[PDB]
Amino acid sequence: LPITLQRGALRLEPLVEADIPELVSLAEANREALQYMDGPTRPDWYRQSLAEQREGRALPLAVRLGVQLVGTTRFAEFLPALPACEIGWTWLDQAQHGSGLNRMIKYLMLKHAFDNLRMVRVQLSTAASNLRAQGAIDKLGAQREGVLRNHRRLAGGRLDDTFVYSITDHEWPQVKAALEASF
Amino acid sequence: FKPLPITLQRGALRLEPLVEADIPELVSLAEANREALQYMDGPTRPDWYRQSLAEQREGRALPLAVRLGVQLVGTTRFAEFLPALPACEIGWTWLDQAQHGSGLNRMIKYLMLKHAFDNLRMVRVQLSTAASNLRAQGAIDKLGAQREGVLRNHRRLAGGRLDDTFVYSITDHEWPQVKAALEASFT
Ligand SMILES: CC(C)(COP(=O)(O)OP(=O)(O)OC[C@H]1O[C@@H](n2cnc3c(N)ncnc32)[C@H](O)[C@@H]1OP(=O)(O)O)[C@@H](O)C(=O)NCCC(=O)NCCS
Ligand SMILES: CC(C)(COP(=O)(O)OP(=O)(O)OC[C@H]1O[C@@H](n2cnc3c(N)ncnc32)[C@H](O)[C@@H]1OP(=O)(O)O)[C@@H](O)C(=O)NCCC(=O)NCCS
Repeated sequence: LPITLQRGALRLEPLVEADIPELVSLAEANREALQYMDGPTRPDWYRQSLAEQREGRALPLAVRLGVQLVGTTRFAEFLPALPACEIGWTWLDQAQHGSGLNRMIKYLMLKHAFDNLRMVRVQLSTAASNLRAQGAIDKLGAQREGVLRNHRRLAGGRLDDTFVYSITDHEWPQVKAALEASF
Repeated sequence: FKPLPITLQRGALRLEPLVEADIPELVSLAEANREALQYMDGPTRPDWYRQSLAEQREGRALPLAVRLGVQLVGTTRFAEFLPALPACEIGWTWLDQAQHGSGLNRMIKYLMLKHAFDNLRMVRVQLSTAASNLRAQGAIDKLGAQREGVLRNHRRLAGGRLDDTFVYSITDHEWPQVKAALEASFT
């Protein structure tokens, strides 16, 4: 079920059709930053996430900081029987990199997955080539679970492997603690 | 990317698209094999089968009935399509116990892999099973798939226990050697 997540001027709100033109314009200005992701520069990647939201299979979000739309992120790949999900499909306008915005977003999202939704597992994933997102996943305290070969494309169409990580419900108290103490 | 509902065949073996008509018969057979199926979540209830047909109605699965001449002997599936690649998983396989150790599992994956790589032009086929499911890990190892990771709290077993998942793959580059080995094991 759709949620708005907020801390002060930071709002994560369900993605809507009206957000798409601006996200595509914002992604063009960040074209090079988005090089390890396939889709975010095209409307179909956003429309796909809203299709899935309708089918109860994703919760995509618009990231707003004050008045300004600064990116997007998503819960998806639900495993209802566990429950489990993945958090990802995140990009942020590059003025926000290094700011702590990503850590805060991930803290609000994990806190929802574990404290409210009762997830037993949360997966995070990124391209083998994406050294920045890897560092950022590390900093969360997610543990690497695997390397999936020939599992993705980069923005220019090149094939890449995926690094897969997770946080389990047992690890979450210490993950929560560690993040909160970095604020 | 549009995988269509194909029949695969080798001699008296056919893999034919699963239909609703198959499900009563599959459910009774799985019940007969209840304990062999204990590492899988759901194959003894009709809903597991309709869920696959529903996914198929969406272009998200290709569920299959396994037949030896006219005998129904189990089920298997292509699913988790990654259209941009293209890639999929081959899985959700169970055979009747009389066929355990007959080489039927291997011939089934051989037909499926040939179709994935040779017809659908996939760059990756994934296989996965419970961390507890040693026999399946053996058959996967035997196919020539390389283990890629262990995913924690990633599944439930037949009685609802949480288990991890071992994840494997065969890439398009490994396929020829895998094919060669499979072909040699049959012949
Ligand atoms: C992935 C993303 C959301 C992470 O947010 P971020 O604010 O940049 O992340 P952080 O700065 O908090 O963490 C990145 C860490 O990796 C390290 N790092 C940054 N660039 C690096 C590089 N090229 N090589 C190795 N390490 C690098 C940094 O040192 C930093 O850690 P530090 O604080 O100890 O120095 C963001 O960078 C982004 O939107 N990228 C563009 C789109 C994308 O690739 N999406 C991610 C796919 S999941
Ligand atoms: C999984 C299944 C389809 C495999 O077919 P199979 O005929 O049983 O497999 P094979 O005999 O070809 O391979 C089993 C391999 O596991 C290993 N092995 C055999 N028995 C084992 C055991 N009980 N414990 C650990 N390893 C074992 C060996 O490598 C063996 O190969 P071998 O012929 O060299 O001895 C079948 O067991 C089945 O339908 N099981 C129930 C459903 C299920 O668990 N689904 C699998 C989901 S991926």
